[PDB]
Amino acid sequence: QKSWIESTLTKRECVYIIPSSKDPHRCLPGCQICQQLVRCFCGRLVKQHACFTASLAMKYSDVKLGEHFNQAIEEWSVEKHTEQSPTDAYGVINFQGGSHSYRAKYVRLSYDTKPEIILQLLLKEWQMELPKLVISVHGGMQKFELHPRIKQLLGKGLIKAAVTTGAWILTGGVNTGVAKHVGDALKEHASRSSRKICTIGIAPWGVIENRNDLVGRDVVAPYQTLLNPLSKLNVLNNLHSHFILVDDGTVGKYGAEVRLRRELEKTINQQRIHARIGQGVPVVALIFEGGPNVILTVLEYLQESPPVPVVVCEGTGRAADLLAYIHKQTEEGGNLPDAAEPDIISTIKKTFNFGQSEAVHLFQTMMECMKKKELITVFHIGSEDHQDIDVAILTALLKGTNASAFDQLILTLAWDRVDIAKNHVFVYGQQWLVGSLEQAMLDALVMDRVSFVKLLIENGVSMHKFLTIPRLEELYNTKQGPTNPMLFHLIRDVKQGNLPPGYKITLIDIGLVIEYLMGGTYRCTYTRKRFRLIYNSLETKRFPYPLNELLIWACLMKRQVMARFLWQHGEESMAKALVACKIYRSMAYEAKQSDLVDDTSEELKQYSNDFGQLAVELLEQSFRQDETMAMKLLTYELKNWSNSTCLKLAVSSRLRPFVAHTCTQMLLSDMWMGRLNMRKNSWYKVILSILVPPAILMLEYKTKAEMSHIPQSQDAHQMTMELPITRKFYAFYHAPIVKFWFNTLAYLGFLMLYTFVVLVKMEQLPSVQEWIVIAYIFTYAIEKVREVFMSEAGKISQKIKVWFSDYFNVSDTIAIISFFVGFGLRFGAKWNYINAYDNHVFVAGRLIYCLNIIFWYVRLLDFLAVNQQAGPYVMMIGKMVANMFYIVVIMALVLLSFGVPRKAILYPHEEPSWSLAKDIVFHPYWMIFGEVYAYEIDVCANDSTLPTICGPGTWLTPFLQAVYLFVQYIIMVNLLIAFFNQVYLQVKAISNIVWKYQRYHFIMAYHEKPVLPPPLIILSHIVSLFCCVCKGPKLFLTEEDQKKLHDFEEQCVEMYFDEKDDKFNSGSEERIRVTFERVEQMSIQIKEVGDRVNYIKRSLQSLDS
Amino acid sequence: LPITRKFYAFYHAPIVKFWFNTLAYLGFLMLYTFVVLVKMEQLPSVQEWIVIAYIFTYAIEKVREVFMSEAGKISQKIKVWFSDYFNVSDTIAIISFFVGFGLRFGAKWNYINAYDNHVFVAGRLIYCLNIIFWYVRLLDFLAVNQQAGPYVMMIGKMVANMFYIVVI
Amino acid sequence: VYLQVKAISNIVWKYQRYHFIMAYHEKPVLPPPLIILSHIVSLFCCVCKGPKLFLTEEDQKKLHDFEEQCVEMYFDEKDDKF
Amino acid sequence: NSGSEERIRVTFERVEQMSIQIKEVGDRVNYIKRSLQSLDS
Ligand SMILES: CCCCCCCC/C=C/CCCCCCCC(=O)O[C@@H](COC(=O)CCCCCCCCCCCCCCC)COP(=O)([O-])OCC[N+](C)(C)C
Ligand SMILES: CCCCCCCC/C=C/CCCCCCCC(=O)O[C@@H](COC(=O)CCCCCCCCCCCCCCC)COP(=O)([O-])OCC[N+](C)(C)C
Ligand SMILES: CCCCCCCC/C=C/CCCCCCCC(=O)O[C@@H](COC(=O)CCCCCCCCCCCCCCC)COP(=O)([O-])OCC[N+](C)(C)C
Ligand SMILES: CCCCCCCC/C=C\CCCCCCCC(=O)O[C@@H](COC(=O)CCCCCCCCCCCCCCC)COP(=O)([O-])OCC[N+](C)(C)C
Ligand SMILES: CCCCCCCC/C=C\CCCCCCCC(=O)O[C@@H](COC(=O)CCCCCCCCCCCCCCC)COP(=O)([O-])OCC[N+](C)(C)C
Ligand SMILES: CCCCCCCC/C=C\CCCCCCCC(=O)O[C@@H](COC(=O)CCCCCCCCCCCCCCC)COP(=O)([O-])OCC[N+](C)(C)C
Ligand SMILES: CCCCCCCC/C=C\CCCCCCCC(=O)O[C@@H](COC(=O)CCCCCCCCCCCCCCC)COP(=O)([O-])OCC[N+](C)(C)C
Ligand SMILES: CCCCCCCC/C=C\CCCCCCCC(=O)O[C@@H](COC(=O)CCCCCCCCCCCCCCC)COP(=O)([O-])OCC[N+](C)(C)C
Ligand SMILES: CCCCCCCC/C=C\CCCCCCCC(=O)O[C@@H](COC(=O)CCCCCCCCCCCCCCC)COP(=O)([O-])OCC[N+](C)(C)C
Ligand SMILES: CCCCCCCC/C=C\CCCCCCCC(=O)O[C@@H](COC(=O)CCCCCCCCCCCCCCC)COP(=O)([O-])OCC[N+](C)(C)C
Ligand SMILES: CCCCCCCC/C=C\CCCCCCCC(=O)O[C@@H](COC(=O)CCCCCCCCCCCCCCC)COP(=O)([O-])OCC[N+](C)(C)C
Ligand SMILES: CCCCCCCC/C=C\CCCCCCCC(=O)O[C@@H](COC(=O)CCCCCCCCCCCCCCC)COP(=O)([O-])OCC[N+](C)(C)C
Repeated sequence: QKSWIESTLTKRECVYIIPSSKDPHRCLPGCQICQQLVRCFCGRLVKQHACFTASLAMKYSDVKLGEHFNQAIEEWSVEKHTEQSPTDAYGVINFQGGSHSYRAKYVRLSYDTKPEIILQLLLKEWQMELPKLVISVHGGMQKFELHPRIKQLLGKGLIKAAVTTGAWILTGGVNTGVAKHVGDALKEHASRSSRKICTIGIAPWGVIENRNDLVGRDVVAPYQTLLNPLSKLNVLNNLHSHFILVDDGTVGKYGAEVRLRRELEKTINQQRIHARIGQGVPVVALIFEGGPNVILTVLEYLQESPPVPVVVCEGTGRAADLLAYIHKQTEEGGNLPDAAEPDIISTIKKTFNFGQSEAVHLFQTMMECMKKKELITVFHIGSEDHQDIDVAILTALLKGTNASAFDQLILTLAWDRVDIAKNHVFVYGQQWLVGSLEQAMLDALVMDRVSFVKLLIENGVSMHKFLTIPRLEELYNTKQGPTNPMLFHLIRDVKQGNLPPGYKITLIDIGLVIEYLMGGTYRCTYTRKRFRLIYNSLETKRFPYPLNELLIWACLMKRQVMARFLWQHGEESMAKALVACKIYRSMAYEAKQSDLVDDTSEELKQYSNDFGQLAVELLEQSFRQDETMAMKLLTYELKNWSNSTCLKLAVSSRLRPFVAHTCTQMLLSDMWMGRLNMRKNSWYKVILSILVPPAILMLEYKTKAEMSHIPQSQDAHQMTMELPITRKFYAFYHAPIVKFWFNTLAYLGFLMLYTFVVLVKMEQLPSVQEWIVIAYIFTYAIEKVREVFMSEAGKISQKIKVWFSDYFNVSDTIAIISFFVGFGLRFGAKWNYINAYDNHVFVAGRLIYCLNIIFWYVRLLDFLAVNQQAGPYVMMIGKMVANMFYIVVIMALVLLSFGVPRKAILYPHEEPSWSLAKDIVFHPYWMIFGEVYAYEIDVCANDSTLPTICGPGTWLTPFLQAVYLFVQYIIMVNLLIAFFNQVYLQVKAISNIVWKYQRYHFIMAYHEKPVLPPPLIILSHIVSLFCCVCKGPKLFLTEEDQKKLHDFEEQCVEMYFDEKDDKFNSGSEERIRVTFERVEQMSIQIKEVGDRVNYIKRSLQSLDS
Repeated sequence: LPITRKFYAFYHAPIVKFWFNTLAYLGFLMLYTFVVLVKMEQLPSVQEWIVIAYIFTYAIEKVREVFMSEAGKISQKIKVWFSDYFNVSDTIAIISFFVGFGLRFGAKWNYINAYDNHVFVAGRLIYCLNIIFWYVRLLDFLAVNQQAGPYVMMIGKMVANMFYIVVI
Repeated sequence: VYLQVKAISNIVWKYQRYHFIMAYHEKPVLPPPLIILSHIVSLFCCVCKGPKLFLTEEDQKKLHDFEEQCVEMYFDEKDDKF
Repeated sequence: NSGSEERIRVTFERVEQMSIQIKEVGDRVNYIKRSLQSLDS
C-alpha cells in the first residue's frame, strides 16, 4: 500500500458497549430513550459506534446481556475491548485564513505507539530534520490571556530561540491554552518569512471538533477553521505545522499524550546532535499561565531522567508567575520565610479555589519542586533579565547538568550562538583543561563556523601548536559540513583517474592538486622530498606557517568566509590573496571544462575577484607609503610559495588591476631601461648610440642605489658589485629598450631589402640582398624555436599551446614555413636560360615570396602595439576583423542575389565554365566600393560599352542594380561601419588597461632575448649553447634590507586593515539606517518615560490626597 | 539502447531536422543557381527536375503547416501564416516559379534559336528573378543564430521605415 | 535603427526560438525532395487509422509539492524586502 | 551651513545626545518612581 503509516502504525476502535450514565428518563417507553442517549465509558453512543461489530447492539441491545451484573459492567479497558485496525487519517490540512494557507500535516495513533516509530514518522516519513533544541511547552490548557508587553517580548524570544537552534516546539495542539499563544506569536513576527520554526502539537484525536472531517486517506484535509464557540472540544490552532493525534480509543477523555508526549521527548534527548558533536539533544521546558498539573509536571522534570531544566517566565498568569514568587522569597536551598505557608496558602486560595488542606499540599509539593533551584529559571521579564526568554532558555541548558565548560561550548557551537558562548562559556574564572579548546577548533573549522573560530583564536588558541599532520589531514577529508564535490574530482585526475573505493586523502595527493591548479612549474611544499618522507615516517609536525595551509584548505573546499577570515591572520597577505585568486580561477575553469555533475563556477569566479581586489588594495596602500619599497614587494622571492613572486602570481591569474597599477608600471619602466636614465636621455639618443657606438659612453647611466628595487640577473647584479668603459657597454646592449630598437632597426632593414628583392628581377642565383634576407629568416626561426623550448611552462605540449595562442606567432610560423617552400623552389629549380619565367617551378617560388612579404609588413603592427597611442588601434583592427563574420555573409548573399540574375539575364548561352564563378562575384564586389560600371548598366543604350549582349530581358539589369547598391552600398556597408564604430568605442574604454597589462610579457620578452639581432644572433646562440654543453631576474636584497622590507610589509599590511573599518563605519545611507535603528529605542523609551510621567503625576496628587 | 532506437533518436531531433533541411536547401540553391547560369535546351535537365521537385514538395509542406496549424478557424490559420515576411515571399516564389515552368515547358520550341520564342524567354527570366526569393530565404536560417539574427532584424526595420527619406 | 535593435535584440531572439524550435518539432524527418514519402506515410495512416510532459503520479505529485513550496516562498519574500 | 547631506549627518550627530539623554532621563525615571513608593513606604 506504500503507506507506512497505514501499515506499521495503527488506530483504536471501541469494539464493545458499556452504557455510561444510563438514567432512564423522558418519553415513557424505555427503548426510545434507551436508544437516544446511552453513552459508553468509551465516550460514544452505541448508535454512534456501529463499527461493523458495535452495530450488532443497535439492533438488539448493548453488546452484553440485559442487566448484565454491575460487578461486570465497569470492566472496560482499551487493553480489553479495543481493536486496532489501521488508521484512516493520514492526510494534510489546508487551514484557511490570511493571504496564505498555513498548511500542516497530521496522523492518528495510539497512546502506546512505540517511541521509535513515532520518530520514524517525524524524521523518516515527514522528512523533518532532527533538531538541536526542543521547547516542551506546558502552560495553560484553557483560553488564558496576556497584556501587550509580554505579548511581544516573550514572543520574540521564544521564536528567536527556535530560529537559532532550528528547534522543535512541542504543544498540545489546541487553541485553548499555550498553543493559541505559541501559534499567534509565530503569526505576527513573520517567523515564516523565508524560514520555518518547526512546530508540533501532540493532541488527542477524539476531541478535536470536525475530527470526522479529517477522517479519510491522504487528502487535502478541509479543516474548516470555524471559530464557532459551541465546539469547546477544540479548534486546532492553525499555525502549528504538524498534528500527532493520539487515537487512544476514547473520545471526550483527556490525557492520552501525557506520557507519549514525554516519551517522544525522552527519545529526542537520546540521539546525537550532529555526529561531530557527541551529545543528546537538550530539552528545555516552559510554563505559561498554567494549572495545578502544570506545576506538578515541573516535579516530573527536576527529579527525572537526565534533569530537564525549567523556564517558568515571570508575568504570564497564575502558575508561571507564582513559581517566581516561591523562587524569589525562598533561599537557594528553598528556605522559606517561616510565615510563608501561613500566607502563601492564601495565594493558592486567592488564585485557585484549590482549597486549604489541598492548597497546603500544593505549596508543599511546590517546594518539593523548589528543593533544587539551580536548575529552574525565572525569566524576570520585568526588569529585563536575559532580555528575551531565549537567552534564559539557552543558558538554562548550560547550567544544572554538571556539564563541563567544553560540554558547554560544544553545544553553543552546534547552535550558531557565539553570544551565548562568549558571554557565558567564556566567563571570568574558567577551567578549560588541555585540548578542549583544540578539540572545539577541529569541530568549529570542519563545521565552517568562523565566528567560533574567531572567538577561540582570541581565547587562548594558537594555530601554531594546533595544526598537526593527522589533524589537518583529517580536516581535509571530512564530508561533515559544507563539502566540495570538485576536490574529489581533482584528486581523481591527479591520481590517474583511479580511486580506491575508500581512498583516505593524504596531504601528498593534495599537493599534486595545487600544482595542477597553480599551473606552470609550481611545486607545493606537500610534494617535496623532506615532507614526503616525514609524512610516511610519522613534535616537529607543527607546520612553521599554519595560516598558509588553512587558507589553501578553505579555498579548495569553497569555504570563502573561512578563507577570507584566515587570510586576515598571519603574514604574506598580498601573496596569499594572489594564490587564492589563482586557485579559484582554475577551479572556476575546470568546472566549465569538466562539465560533469559539478557546477558552481561563477561563484568561484567571484571568489577569485574578491581576493584579487584585496591584493590590489594592499598594493595601493603600500605604494602610497613608499613607492620604492612597494616595487621591492612585487619582486622578492616568497619561499613558502614555490620560490615565486607576487607579480608572477598575479600574471597567472590575469589579474589586470594589479599589473596595470602604477607601482608595477613604474617598475616595468625601470626594467625596460636597465641602467639607462631615460628621464635624462631620450629614445632618439638610444637609436643614435646604436648606430654610433661611441655615443654609448656619453649617456647618463645609473648607480646601484637607484637600481636596488629592480630584479636583476646574476651578471647585472655581479658586474655592478666589484663605472669603467667595458661596463658601460654591458649596461647598454643588455637593456631591453636597446634590444628593442636594435631588433626593430634590423627588422626594418630586413624589409627594405626584402622589398628590394621582390621588386627587382631575380637572376638564377640569389643576390647579396636575398642571402641577407634568408639569413634573417633562418635565424629568426631558430630564435622562435628557442623561446618555445625556453618558455616558462614545463610540459612541452603546454609550452606549445601557449605560444601558438598569439596571432603574430601563428603568422610567423606560416611566414617562415612558406618562405623555405619558396626558397626550395626558387633555388631548386632548373634554370631555363631563354626566359626565367618559363620554368613554372621558379615562378611559384618567386610568387610565394611576394605573398610571404605581406606577413612581414603585418608583423610591424606588433612593434607599433608597444606604443600607448598606436596599440589601441591595432586591437580594434583585430576585433573588427574577428567579429564581422556574419555581416560579411549577408553581404556575400546580397552579392549573389544580384550577381547570379545579372549573369543569367545577360549571358544566356553559357556552357559550364570557371568564368561563371568569377563573373557572379567580380563586378558586384567592386560596386561595394562605388564602381557602378556606368556605361555597362544599360547594354542597349547608345553609349554602351557592351552593345553585343543586348537582347531579351537585359532591361531588367538596371532595376536589379539599383536595388543592389541601395542595399549593398548604403545599408550593408554602413551597418558594418556602425558595427566598427561600436568596436572603436569598446576598445577605447578598455584600451589603456590592456596595454598596461601587455607591457609585462613584452618587457619580460626583451629581458630574455639575446643582445644580438636575428642576423647576428646566431653568435649569441652559439656562445649560449657551447656554454651549456660545456658548463631569471631576481631581486637581490641583503639581509639588512630584506629585513626592513618585511617591516614595510607588516606596517602597510596593518594600516590597510584599520582603514577599511574606519571608512566603512561612517557610510552615507548606513548612517541613515543606523539612525532609523535608533528611532526605535527613542520611541520605546519616550514611551518608557512617557508611560511613567502619567505614573508620576498620579502620585503627586495621591500624596496630596 | 539498441541500434534502431539510436537512429530514431537522431533523425527525430529538431537540431537534425534543421541541419538536414538546411543542407538540402543549400544543395537546392547550388543546383538552381547552376540551372539559371547554364543554357536551357528544350527539355529540363536532371538539375532542373530536382529543382522543380524541391519547390513542388516544399509547397505541399507549406500547405500542411497551415492546415495543421494551432488555430482552428481556417481564416485565422491563414491570416497568421501570411503575417510573416518569409511566408509571403515563399508564396510569391512558389507561384512565380510555376508560371515560369508553365511557360518554359509549355512553349513551342523554335529550333533555329531558343531565344526567339518569347514565351520560353519569359519563363527563363522569371526563374532568374525567382531565384532572388530563394537567396533571401537564407536570412531566415541565419536569423536562428544569436549573433547573426540581430543584423537581419535591422535590415528589415531599415527597409520598412526609410520610406519618407527616400521620397525626399 | 542599429542602436535600437541591439538594445532589444537578445530578448526578441530568445522569444523567437520558441516558434522556431516548435516548428522543427513538428516537421517531418525527411527534407523537401524526399519529404513526399513522409507525407504519403503520414496521410494513408490517417486515412486508414503534440508533445506532452508525461509524469508518473509519484512525480506528478511532487511537482505540485514543488509548486506550492515555491508559490509560498515567493509571497513571504516580497513583503520582507518591501 | 545649510547643506543637503551635511544636515542629515548633523542630525545623526544629534541622534546621540538624544539617545544618551533619553537614557539620562530614562535612567532617572526609574530612580523617580522608586522614590515615590519609598516615600509612601
Ligand atoms: C615551434 C617552432 C616555431 C618556429 C617555427 C620554425 C619552423 C619553420 C619550418 C620550416 C619548414 C620548411 C620546410 C621546407 C620544405 C621545402 C619544400 C620544397 O618545396 O622543397 C623543394 C626543394 O627541396 C629541397 O630539398 C631542395 C632545396 C634546398 C633546401 C631548402 C629548404 C629547406 C630549408 C629549411 C629551413 C627550416 C627553417 C627553420 C629552422 C629552425 C622541392 O621542389 P624542387 O626540388 O625545387 O622541385 C624540383 C623540380 N624540378 C627538378 C623540375 C626543378
Ligand atoms: C519616375 C520616372 C518614371 C515615370 C513613372 C511612370 C512609369 C513609366 C514606365 C512605363 C512603362 C512603359 C515603358 C516601356 C514600354 C516599352 C519601351 C521600351 O523600349 O522598353 C524597353 C525596356 O523596357 C521594357 O521593355 C519595359 C520596362 C518597364 C519598366 C517600368 C516599371 C514600372 C516603373 C514605375 C511605375 C510608375 C508609378 C509607380 C511609382 C511608385 C525595351 O528594351 P530595351 O531596354 O530598349 O533593350 C532591350 C532590347 N531591345 C533594344 C532590342 C528592345
Ligand atoms: C496556403 C498555401 C501556402 C503555400 C503556397 C502554395 C501555393 C502555390 C501556388 C501555385 C500556383 C501556380 C499556378 C501556375 C499557373 C501557370 C500559368 C501559366 O503560365 O500556364 C502556362 C502553361 O499552363 C499549363 O497548364 C501547361 C504547363 C503545365 C502545368 C504547370 C503549372 C502547374 C503546376 C502548379 C503547381 C502548384 C504548386 C503548389 C502545390 C501545393 C500558360 O502558358 P503556355 O501554355 O505556356 O503558353 C502557350 C503559348 N504558345 C502556344 C505560343 C507556346
Ligand atoms: C638581415 C637584415 C639586417 C639589417 C640589414 C643588414 C645589412 C645592411 C647593409 C647592407 C645592405 C646591402 C647589402 C650589400 C649589397 C651588395 C650588392 C651586390 O650584390 O654587390 C655589391 C657589393 O657587394 C659586396 O661588397 C658584398 C658584401 C658582402 C656581404 C656583406 C654582409 C654584411 C651584413 C650582414 C648582416 C649583419 C649586419 C646588421 C646587424 C643588425 C655591388 O653593388 P651592386 O651589385 O652594383 O648593387 C646592388 C644592386 N643590384 C641588385 C641591382 C645588382
Ligand atoms: C605565402 C603566402 C601563401 C599562404 C597564405 C595563407 C593565408 C593566410 C592564412 C591565415 C592567416 C594567418 C594567421 C592565422 C589566423 C589567426 C589565427 C587566430 O585567430 O589565432 C588566435 C585564435 O585562434 C583560434 O581561435 C583558433 C581557431 C581559428 C579561428 C578561426 C579563424 C582562422 C581560421 C582560418 C580562416 C581563414 C583561412 C586561412 C587558413 C587556411 C590566437 O590569437 P590571440 O591573440 O589569442 O587572439 C584570439 C582571440 N579569440 C580566440 C578570442 C578570437
Ligand atoms: C606545410 C607544408 C606545405 C608545402 C610543402 C611542400 C610542397 C611541395 C610542392 C611542390 C614541389 C614539387 C616540385 C615539382 C614537381 C614536378 C613538377 C615540375 O617539376 O614542374 C611543374 C611545376 O608545377 C607546379 O605547379 C609547381 C608549383 C607547385 C607548388 C605550389 C605551392 C605549394 C606550397 C603552398 C604554400 C604552403 C604554405 C604552408 C605554410 C604553413 C611544371 O613546371 P615546368 O616543368 O617548368 O613546366 C613544364 C611544362 N611546360 C613544357 C609547358 C613548360
Ligand atoms: C625607414 C622608415 C622606418 C620608420 C618609419 C617612419 C614612419 C613613422 C614611424 C614610427 C613612429 C614611432 C616611432 C617613435 C616612437 C617613440 C616613442 C614610443 O612610441 O615608444 C614606444 C616604443 O616605440 C614604439 O612602439 C615605436 C614602434 C617602432 C616601430 C615602427 C614600425 C612601424 C613604422 C614603419 C613604417 C610603416 C609605414 C610606412 C612608412 C615607410 C613605447 O615603448 P616605451 O618603452 O613605453 O617607450 C619609452 C618609455 N616611455 C614612452 C614610457 C617614456
Ligand atoms: C595584400 C592585401 C592587403 C593586406 C591587408 C593588410 C593586412 C591585414 C591587416 C590586419 C591584420 C590583423 C591585425 C591583428 C591585430 C591583433 C589582433 C589580436 O591579437 O587578436 C584579435 C584576433 O585576431 C584576428 O582575428 C586576426 C585577424 C584575422 C586575419 C586577417 C585577415 C585580413 C583580411 C580580412 C578582410 C577581407 C574580407 C573580404 C575580402 C573579400 C582579437 O580579436 P577578439 O577575439 O575580438 O579580441 C580578443 C583580444 N585578444 C587580442 C587579447 C586576444
Ligand atoms: C532537391 C535538392 C536537394 C539537395 C540536392 C540533392 C541532389 C544532389 C545530388 C546530385 C546533384 C546532381 C544531380 C544529377 C545530375 C546528373 C547530370 C545529368 O544531366 O546527367 C548525368 C548523370 O545523370 C544521371 O545518372 C541521372 C540521375 C537520376 C536522378 C538522381 C536523383 C537523386 C537525388 C534526388 C533527391 C534526394 C536527395 C537529397 C535529400 C536531401 C551525367 O552528367 P552530365 O550530363 O555529363 O553533366 C551534367 C552537366 N550538364 C548539364 C552541363 C550536362
Ligand atoms: C519572379 C519575380 C517576379 C515578381 C517580383 C515581385 C516583387 C516582390 C514583391 C514584394 C516583396 C515580397 C514580399 C512581400 C512584402 C512583404 C510584406 C510585408 O511587409 O509583410 C509583413 C507586414 O505586412 C503588411 O504590413 C501588409 C501590407 C504591406 C505593407 C506595405 C509594404 C508591402 C507592399 C508592397 C510594396 C512593394 C511592391 C511589391 C508588391 C507588388 C508581415 O511580416 P512581419 O514579420 O509581420 O513584419 C511586419 C511588421 N510591420 C507590419 C510592423 C511592418
Ligand atoms: C497570380 C498569378 C499571376 C499570373 C498567372 C498566369 C499568367 C499567364 C501569362 C501568360 C500566358 C500567355 C501565353 C501566351 C499567350 C499568347 C502570346 C504568345 O503565345 O506569344 C507571345 C508571348 O508574349 C508574352 O508577353 C509572353 C509573356 C507573358 C507573361 C508575362 C509574365 C506574367 C506573370 C508575372 C509573374 C506573376 C507573379 C505573381 C506571384 C504572386 C509572343 O511570343 P511568340 O509567339 O514567340 O512571338 C511571336 C511574334 N514574333 C513573330 C515576332 C516572334
Ligand atoms: C537583385 C537585386 C538585389 C537583391 C537585394 C537583396 C535582397 C533584399 C534584402 C533584404 C530583404 C529584407 C529582409 C527581411 C528581414 C526580416 C524582417 C521582418 O521580419 O520584418 C520587418 C519588416 O520587413 C520588411 O519590411 C521587409 C523588407 C521589404 C522588402 C525588401 C525590398 C528590398 C529593396 C528595397 C530598397 C530599394 C529602394 C530603392 C531602389 C531604387 C520588420 O520591420 P519593422 O516593422 O520595423 O519591425 C517589426 C518587427 N517584426 C519582425 C517582429 C515584425
